[PDB]
Amino acid sequence: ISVLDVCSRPEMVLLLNKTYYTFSLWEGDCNITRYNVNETECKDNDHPYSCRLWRYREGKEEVKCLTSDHTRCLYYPEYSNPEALFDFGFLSYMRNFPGPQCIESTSIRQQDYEVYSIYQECKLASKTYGIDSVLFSLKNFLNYTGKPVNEMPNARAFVGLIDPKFPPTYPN
Amino acid sequence: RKCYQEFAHCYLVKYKTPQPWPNEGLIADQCPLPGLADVSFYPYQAIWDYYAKIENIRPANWTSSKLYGKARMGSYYIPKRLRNINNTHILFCSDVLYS
Repeated sequence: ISVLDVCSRPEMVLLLNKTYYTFSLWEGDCNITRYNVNETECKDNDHPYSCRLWRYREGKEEVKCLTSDHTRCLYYPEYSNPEALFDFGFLSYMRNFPGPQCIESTSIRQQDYEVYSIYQECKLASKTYGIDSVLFSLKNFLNYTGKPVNEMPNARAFVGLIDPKFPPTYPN
Repeated sequence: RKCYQEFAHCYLVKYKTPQPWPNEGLIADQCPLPGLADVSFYPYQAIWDYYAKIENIRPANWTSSKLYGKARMGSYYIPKRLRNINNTHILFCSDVLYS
């Protein structure tokens, strides 16, 4: 599993990844501050974002408004955006310009899993039982939560199950 | 033919100890953001369903813990349904993980 997959198929990375390698680029994390970016690790281009940061610290959460109506009120974000752009980290991932970056590790899951293939069970269990019954029961098992897995898109089709029985009993 | 047409890419993975996602707000900016235009230059990403877009109008007594949790503003917020403690098996039918 690559790094980018986390924002192309987020569900599988959330539900299957063992190590959480978060990518920090904002100011403040990983002991990097505006007053020591140069002296901490690019030493010294042709790009405004070279050795530059993305999200800045302007203050804290404050709300100020004295307008006639109390509903529509101005808001101050706590982590301000000095540019309000959207293509900073993505370009930084391609190693085209230098700049701060910090990868953090956090373990969640261990104890290597076990994988079962439904197709192999369909093939093997069909040599002794009526294949129509096996297909119907396996389709019912796939619809345990009331939503068919095949219906949901290919890119994001992942469900969590609370102790399902495998394989289910088939009618006589 | 029948088994392949039905459940070709279906698999089920099983843990040893049930362990859900510990964190509440995901911090990851490896791919771009919509900005403000309806039709962004980049294709519609799958992480934008969790985006914490910057809001302009909010009451004075508004707080960041009502719906965005501990996540920093502008990051991605995930719901509790993806980190149930009792989730023990995972089922998936897709081919985006082959060699």
